[PDB]
Amino acid sequence: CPEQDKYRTITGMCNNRRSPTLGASNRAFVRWLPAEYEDGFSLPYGWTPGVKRNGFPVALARAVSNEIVRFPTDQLTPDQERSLMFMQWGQLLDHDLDFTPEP
Amino acid sequence: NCETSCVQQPPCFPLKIPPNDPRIKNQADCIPFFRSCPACPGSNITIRNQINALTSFVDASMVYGSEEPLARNLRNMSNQLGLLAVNQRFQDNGRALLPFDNLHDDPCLLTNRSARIPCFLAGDTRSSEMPELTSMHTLLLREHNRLATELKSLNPRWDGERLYQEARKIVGAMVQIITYRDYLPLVLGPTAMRKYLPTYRSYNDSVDPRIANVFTNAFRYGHTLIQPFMFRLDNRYQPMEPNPRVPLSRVFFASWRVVLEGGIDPILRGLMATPAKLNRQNQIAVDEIRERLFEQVMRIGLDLPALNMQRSRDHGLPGYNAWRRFCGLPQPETVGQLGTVLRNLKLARKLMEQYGTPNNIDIWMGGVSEPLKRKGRVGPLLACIIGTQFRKLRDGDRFWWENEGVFSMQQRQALAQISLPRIICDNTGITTVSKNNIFMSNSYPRDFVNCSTLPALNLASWRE
Ligand SMILES: *[C@@H]1O[C@H](CO[C@@H]2O[C@@H](C)[C@@H](O)[C@@H](O)[C@@H]2O)[C@@H](O[C@@H]2O[C@H](CO)[C@@H](O[C@@H]3O[C@H](CO[C@H]4O[C@H](CO)[C@@H](O)[C@H](O)[C@@H]4O)[C@@H](O)[C@H](O[C@H]4O[C@H](CO)[C@@H](O)[C@H](O)[C@@H]4O)[C@@H]3O)[C@H](O)[C@H]2NC(C)=O)[C@H](O)[C@H]1NC(C)=O
Ligand code: HEM
Ligand SMILES: *[C@@H]1O[C@H](CO)[C@@H](O[C@@H]2O[C@H](CO)[C@@H](O)[C@H](O)[C@H]2NC(C)=O)[C@H](O)[C@H]1NC(C)=O
Ligand SMILES: *[C@@H]1O[C@H](CO)[C@@H](O)[C@H](O)[C@H]1NC(C)=O
Ligand SMILES: [Ca+2]
Ligand SMILES: [Cl-]
Ligand SMILES: [Cl-]
Repeated sequence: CPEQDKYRTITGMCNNRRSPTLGASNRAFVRWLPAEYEDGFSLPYGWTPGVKRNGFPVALARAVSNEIVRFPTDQLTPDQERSLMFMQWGQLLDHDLDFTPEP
Repeated sequence: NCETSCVQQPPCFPLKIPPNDPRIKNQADCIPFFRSCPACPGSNITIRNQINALTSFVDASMVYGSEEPLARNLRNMSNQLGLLAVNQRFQDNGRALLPFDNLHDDPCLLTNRSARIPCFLAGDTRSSEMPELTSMHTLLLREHNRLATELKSLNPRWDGERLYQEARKIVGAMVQIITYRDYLPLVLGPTAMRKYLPTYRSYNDSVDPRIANVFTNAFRYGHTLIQPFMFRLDNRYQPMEPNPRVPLSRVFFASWRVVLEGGIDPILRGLMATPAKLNRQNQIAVDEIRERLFEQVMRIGLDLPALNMQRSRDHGLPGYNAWRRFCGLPQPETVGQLGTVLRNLKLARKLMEQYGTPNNIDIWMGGVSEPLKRKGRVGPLLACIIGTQFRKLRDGDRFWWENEGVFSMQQRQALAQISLPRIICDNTGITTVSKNNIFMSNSYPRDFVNCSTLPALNLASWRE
């Protein structure tokens, strides 16, 4: 970790001099709340048939999408005060902040 | 193979099909899903957590990369001009295109079997997911090279490395300025903007700049803004025939559409002059992403909203009430209570029927269900999560553009003049762009102006 620098490293390493991996790539996300897993440490809610979450059955993600999200495309409301550039910058910005790898 | 199996065996967590599904009639089928990579594989001690492959900083890592071998490979190492590599086979009206990736399994090649146009190569791996995203990546690639050229003429003594780093530093700062000056006030609204992003003071080394796991799901509020088409417009901002409105399920990974169907200028024009979809409590997200996500590259169309919910479960995220409590917001315990919070009883009833308790509503679902804050495009819960994250990325970044020693007083005064419309003017054939604010401006010609009226970035204070 150098004492003086002019530019960022590529990995983000050394931006924070006391904890130099903070904000650096290929590290665990920070958690703002403790995780909630079916077994308390790894299995996701909905993994085991019949296992309730806080006294209630787990809703299928596809059922929630079908019942709450689904709407007729013809009904779409254009936003009078936002461009599609507002949507595109969001995804572009997201791609500067996080990418969660999969196997 | 998660791609073709419906068996729930690690690392597969396939989405099951409910009875009476409007699209998938085979209840023995599933929507494929791979669990995110664990930070500590196989552990029975640690509480499972996920990995961020990118730098959390608003540092244009989607342009330069977050890993050193990739960052080297994206650079033009054939000279000392400090430029990023450009496509060697194709150009866009004599302007740079991103280089192609040398992928073994290229999804872009399946979008048009005859075109044979592979995926692009950028700082972030997802650069080809939609041509509108590709266009923004191309725009920034051109802006780096334009800056690296303009700095070489000012300082001929500077080598490659110095030119690359100084242009990288400017690009990084432009992304920060556009994000915090123009984008975030329009996401959060003015009250949440003052609450979570008060006037910048200085760097604070005790502010943790990491991305919070919840942010990866909460920032997916953008899925509610997505239009079911990619809109392309000519130099007169008129529908570019043929196919001026291509369905989204026909643009995913279609890098060919950028090479063979007009370059990035018709795409950028469509982004500027078309309104975003508005999030409404009974119009949350379109079927192009809810039914037909990536359908021409896969065995089945996916459901992005459903994927978001399965992902929040994969990540072990607490439910809606726990996040409302984290934010210091009331926690509805029932359908009547949720009705009040949402100012929408029909929506509360639908949520409760699915979840049983607001304690179990998945963070994305609950977040996008909330009524929007005045002049914002998120409710109180998402404004809190998003605002808290961006304050940490700003106060926790040693290389934040306004931090003492990053830039000089003069360089900062010069940087304050930048805008995304001016970036579009300096790197495309577009002569008529959106008036500031580009994220608000959406009607041609009412909200459009001429490039000549827009001030350029004065690099005089960079002379050594
Ligand atoms: C540099 O930034 C530091 C981080 O600041 C946070 O992040 C930025 C982005 C802003 O959002 C900011 O508002 C955030 O606070 C900042 O240090 C922080 O300073 C605050 C205030 O001094 C600290 O809060 C105190 O915490 C102690 C310890 O308990 C905390 O942690 C436990 C465990 O997580 C929790 O269970 C607690 O609820 C707390 O969160 C508390 O004892 C203390 O409260 C008591 O005292 C105050 C008056 O002193 C009373 O009003 C209360 O009622 C209590 O009796 C505070 O809540 C915070 O811990 C600290 N964080 C870190 C990481 O050090 C620093 O001040 C900034 N510096 C400058 C110059 O800007
Ligand atoms: C062209 C528009 C967009 C997509 C196509 C698209 C697609 C996805 C997909 C498939 C994911 C991964 C889904 C999963 O969990 O399995 C995804 C992740 C995230 N998005 Fe999406 N997205 C499009 C558009 C947006 C916009 C406009 C967003 C924000 C304003 C946005 C954000 C995100 C983020 C941050 C994630 C998580 C990224 C990560 O891995 O950490 N998306 N989106
Ligand atoms: C795939 O891309 C090709 C271009 O490479 C498109 O082909 C053109 O199609 C039109 C009619 O639709 C013809 O007039 C052109 O002569 C074609 N060009 C070539 C080179 O074949 C084709 O339409 C695209 N395919 C799909 C499915 O969209
Ligand atoms: C490197 O720069 C030169 C000069 O601008 C250019 O002609 C060449 O194509 C570049 N190489 C790559 C791989 O971009
Ligand atoms: Ca970054
Ligand atoms: Cl979290
Ligand atoms: Cl190439």
